[PDB]
Amino acid sequence: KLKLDAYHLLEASQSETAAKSALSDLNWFSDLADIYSGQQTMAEMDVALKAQGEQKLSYPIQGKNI
Amino acid sequence: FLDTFTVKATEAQEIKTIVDKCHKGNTFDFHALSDEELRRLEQLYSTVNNRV
Repeated sequence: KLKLDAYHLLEASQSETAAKSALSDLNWFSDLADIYSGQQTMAEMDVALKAQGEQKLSYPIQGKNI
Repeated sequence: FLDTFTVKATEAQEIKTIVDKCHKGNTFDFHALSDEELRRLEQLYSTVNNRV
């Protein structure tokens, strides 16, 4: 096993298409992107619950308010 | 001047008497009870607030 690890490192050094890292297929960047977008949207739409109380308005209307 | 920096009473009256109160009374609850012209009411919103 030790010899094989050495040999693998050596042939990776000799080859050009060698992996830039000894890590396996990473597949958890999608979930990170999804939760980021989710938190962003959840903040954006937990804002406008507070910023749109909208008690009443005062519209100027011709003939009455003027 | 006032027609350009204020809303017109005809535009008001139209929806006030034909659109809004025909939905419901005591609170004017919701809006599924309406025709497609709700979209026109929305357009009216985007005129009124964007002139006022």
